[PDB]
Amino acid sequence: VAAFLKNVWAKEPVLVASFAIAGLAVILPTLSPYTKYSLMINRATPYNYPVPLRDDGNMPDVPSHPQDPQGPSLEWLKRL
Amino acid sequence: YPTKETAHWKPPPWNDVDPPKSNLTLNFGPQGVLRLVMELSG
Amino acid sequence: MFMINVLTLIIPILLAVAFLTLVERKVLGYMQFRKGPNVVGPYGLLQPIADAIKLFIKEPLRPATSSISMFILAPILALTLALTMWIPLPMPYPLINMNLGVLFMLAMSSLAVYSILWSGWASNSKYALIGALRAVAQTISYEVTLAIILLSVLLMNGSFTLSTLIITQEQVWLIFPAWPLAMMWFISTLAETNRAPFDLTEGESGFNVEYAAGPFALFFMAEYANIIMMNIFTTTLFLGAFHNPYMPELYTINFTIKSLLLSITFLWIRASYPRFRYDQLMHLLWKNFLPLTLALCMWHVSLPILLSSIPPQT
Amino acid sequence: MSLVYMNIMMAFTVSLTGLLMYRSHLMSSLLCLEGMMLSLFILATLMILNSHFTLASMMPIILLVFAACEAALGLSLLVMVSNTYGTDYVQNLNLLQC
Amino acid sequence: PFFDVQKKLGVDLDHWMTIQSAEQPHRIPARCHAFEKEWIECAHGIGSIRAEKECKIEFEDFRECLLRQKTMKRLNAIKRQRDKLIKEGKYTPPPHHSGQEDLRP
Amino acid sequence: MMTYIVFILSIIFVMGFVGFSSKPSPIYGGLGLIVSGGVGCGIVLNFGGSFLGLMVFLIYLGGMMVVFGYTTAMATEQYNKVVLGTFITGLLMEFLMVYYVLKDKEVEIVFKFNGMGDWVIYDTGDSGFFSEEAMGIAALYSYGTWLVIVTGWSLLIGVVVIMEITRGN
Amino acid sequence: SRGEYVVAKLDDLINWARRSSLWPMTFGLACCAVEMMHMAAPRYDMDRFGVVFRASPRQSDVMIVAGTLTNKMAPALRKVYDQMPEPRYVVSMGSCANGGGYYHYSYSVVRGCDRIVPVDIYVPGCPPTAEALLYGILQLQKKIKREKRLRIWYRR
Amino acid sequence: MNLMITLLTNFTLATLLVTIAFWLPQLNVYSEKTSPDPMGSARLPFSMKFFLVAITFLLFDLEIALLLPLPWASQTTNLNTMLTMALLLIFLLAVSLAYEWTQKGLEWTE
Amino acid sequence: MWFEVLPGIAVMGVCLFIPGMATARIHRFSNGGREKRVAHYSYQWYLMERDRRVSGVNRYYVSKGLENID
Ligand code: SF4
Repeated sequence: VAAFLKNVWAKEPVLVASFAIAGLAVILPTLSPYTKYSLMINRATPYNYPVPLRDDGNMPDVPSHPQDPQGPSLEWLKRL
Repeated sequence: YPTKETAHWKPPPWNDVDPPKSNLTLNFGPQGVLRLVMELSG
Repeated sequence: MFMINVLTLIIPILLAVAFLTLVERKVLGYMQFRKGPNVVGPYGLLQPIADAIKLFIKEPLRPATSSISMFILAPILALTLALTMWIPLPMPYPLINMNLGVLFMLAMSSLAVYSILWSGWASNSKYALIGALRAVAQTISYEVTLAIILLSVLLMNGSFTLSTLIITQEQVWLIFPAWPLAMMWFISTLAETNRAPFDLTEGESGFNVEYAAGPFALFFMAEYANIIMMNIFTTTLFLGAFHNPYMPELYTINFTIKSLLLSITFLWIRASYPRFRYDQLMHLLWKNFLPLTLALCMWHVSLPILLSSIPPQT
Repeated sequence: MSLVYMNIMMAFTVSLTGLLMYRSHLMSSLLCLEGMMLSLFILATLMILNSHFTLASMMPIILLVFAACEAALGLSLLVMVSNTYGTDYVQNLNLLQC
Repeated sequence: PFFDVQKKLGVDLDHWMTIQSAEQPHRIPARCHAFEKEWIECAHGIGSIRAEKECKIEFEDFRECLLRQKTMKRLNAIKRQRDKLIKEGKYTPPPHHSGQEDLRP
Repeated sequence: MMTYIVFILSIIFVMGFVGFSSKPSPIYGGLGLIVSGGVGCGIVLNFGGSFLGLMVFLIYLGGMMVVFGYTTAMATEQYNKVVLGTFITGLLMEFLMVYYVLKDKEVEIVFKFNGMGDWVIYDTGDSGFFSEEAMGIAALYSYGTWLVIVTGWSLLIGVVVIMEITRGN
Repeated sequence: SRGEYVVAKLDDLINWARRSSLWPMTFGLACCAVEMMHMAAPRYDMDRFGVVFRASPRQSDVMIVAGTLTNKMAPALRKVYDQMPEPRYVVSMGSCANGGGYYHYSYSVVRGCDRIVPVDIYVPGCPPTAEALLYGILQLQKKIKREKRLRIWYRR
Repeated sequence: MNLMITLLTNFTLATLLVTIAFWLPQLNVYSEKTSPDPMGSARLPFSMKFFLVAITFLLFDLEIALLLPLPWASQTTNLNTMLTMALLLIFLLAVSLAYEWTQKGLEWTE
Repeated sequence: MWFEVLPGIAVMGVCLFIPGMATARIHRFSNGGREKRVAHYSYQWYLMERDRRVSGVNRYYVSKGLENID
């Protein structure tokens, strides 16, 4: 195996470099712990209007004001 | 049922292969100096 | 008022390509132990004017063209796509601010080969037709590699807007995270404009040999405008400058200096290497450049995902 | 309906009548077929962008690519014809009458 | 034959693109979302014959939203009558239809 | 007369089709198709389809018609009444439709066509901070998994088929 | 008068433009071509005069016949001269192009290239030095400078 | 309107320059030339390699068109599916390139 | 010596500096002494049209401040 790898590194370095880059690109997202950060960065972008909900009488988790403590927070994106 | 129109129609070949029915030549002029006549194949 | 802007865009292009011919002759001459033109004007500053007046009063060839429509139309399309292609350039503010300026420039790059094709067809010599076919094949192959490299770099950028490239390069240049793409982009733009060591029609025929002195001059103007604009595009894409919204002249001077250095690098490359063969440059593209382009495209697709480095859409 | 719908449908109709009446060549008929595909592209994207059908905007690109792939196949067949009789005339493709 | 592989296997391959009132990126609505929604909730599960004979009103409304035949027909009638009365001299355009309105915002 | 701009462009579009429906020569037919493609790109540009118009310029004209003319240059060796006749005929019928629909504002051949401008059927709203057609195309990977799979398999099969059938052996 | 002055200045302008941008088409036949390339060398440097190196025959102004013109070669030279755009000039360099030189009495040598093409400047030598050929080119520039085409057109 | 004006200005400058270059020395008085290239009498032979690289360019251009909207598509919410489909598209492009490589497709125009 | 090529590069640099400076000065002159507004999406165009409709001059660059309210 090591003789073959040195042989192709001797004859065709371009293909070896291309295959190494492709393998890194295909195995690295599954190992880096920053993909979830990309996911919730793309989730937190407000493209649409956050249309309010009618207060039936029992919604303790939803806030009543934008500056209320309820709702999702964004301190992780502020720090990262 | 042959008619006048379909009188020259020949039967197809048994293997259904028909007879297949060149080398390019260039002349580089004297435009030291040399005249070359080249025969290519692509 | 806007036509004044259009004229101040398009007339300095012609002045710049005439003095680019002068600068090419001088810089090429000084690199091989001699001088360039310094007799016609003070340090040869009147050389392009004399060349233009000489070329515009020479007798036209009047070749026996099969078609006169394509013969007329090829310089028309060449000059039109040379001059139209300068308008979305953010220097630092573009003439026409468009959402998809990169795609616009790629579309005109793909469209520019019809001048070569019609020039090859209109000439009655079939050897010129063969040379035009080879030039067309080279141009479309390097069009493919240009498109893939541009796609990966813009995926780092995040949008097709050309003015956003100044914003995304405020901290550091894009030649630092994308230097293999930078090298391959530079070679691809070198081979796109039939520049040495990728020109073939000069070596053993040309497609535009049958044109008169005037139409040959117009083809020369189109090619040199393409060279200057391609260097400006490389400067904007990889070597962006510091932009101050209150003093745009800082950005103008900076990217002008950088694009001048890149054009001098083009002339420098012209006087250093022997000519490639046709099959050798096909081998360089299809067996060397393309696998690395696809690998780096996969890498630049996956890299912002795994690094939380996705750029904004706007 | 709108005026441009009439114009695009008329363009499709004249390209169809151009395809159905071969003159001498086969490349001309192939060009007529690609003109038909282009008119289909324009009609489809006009209808899609008029009604703000968001997802359907992915469609005409496919309508290009597949049909464009077909065009490549057609060109190859023409070349094979040009390898046999030396020309792309349609009056040489009559070996199967008998 | 129409082998419903998708409904048997529970997979989704092209149902997201079949209709216009489906789920869209960024919840972008089409111009005829309500009309097609009403037609679909009428004709669901009653068959094609009952669908084409029972809620022709909803289908006519959806087709009118889609192509706008009657709207531009009414516009043609209004513009033609306005041009005829302009030629006959019995009508003039108001200042707010001439370009001196100093509009709302 | 400015408000009919798309309609005006559409005239040139169908005019360009009579450029190659008459089939004068593959080079002139290709030129007519190039003009028609540019005009159609302008037409879809006036409707908001910028990416699709640049798809027309990048892939149809610069990608496929280049190969069509490139193969044309390997045939129809360089050196009629019918071409001019059908060109004149098609132009006459086309201007007949133009005159009739500009006269009575409502014609019919197969469908009922209206004589007003194209500007009437436009939308009065705003799309916000995104282009709807741009995200519709961008949903090719998020939503169109099956379409991507079948298109990629088709292109790979097409490559195999093309290099197989021209071997001749 | 006004018109005579105007055509004189226009003739001077076009004469300067034609004489300051000479594009030569050499004929690499014999020894004199090697001396021509020695004139194109960095020491003498024709290119600083606006005289480019190895221009195409389809766009060139002046033809430099440098070498021996044989009987087997002369129709090609005449074809090249006939396919050159006006205004055109011919410079004969070396004894072979002038009058045959060493091979004047040969059976297969054209005794002078003036029998085939009209020659403007005769450069003598065997080979004439690179300074001599540069001097001949400068003398051709002087000959172009004193042209009077527009004056003849206005006077006729 | 600005883009149309710029296009018309570039086009009219181009045809003015072409007309000037093609007609200004036509008014001069000169002498005409006879109606008469290495392959004047020989016909042009077909070469399969140029047509093959043309169709290869066309197919790679179509897959480039498919791969193009990735900058817009990277801002999605199904990031795993988008990454998988992008990698699959480029992998199929590389597979087509390698299959053309192995079957002597890139021969003598490599 | 090598610096005799510098007049040509200076002329080229002037000719390349001209279009950017001209475009910036034209944009500042034609838009009330400020940058030309970028309208890449429909929301920015809606804002620009609102300023044009609220200015009373039919010029979007005449920005009405806090003096225009009660
Ligand atoms: S003149 Fe003398 S140097 Fe010149 S080609 Fe003749 S023999 Fe050689």
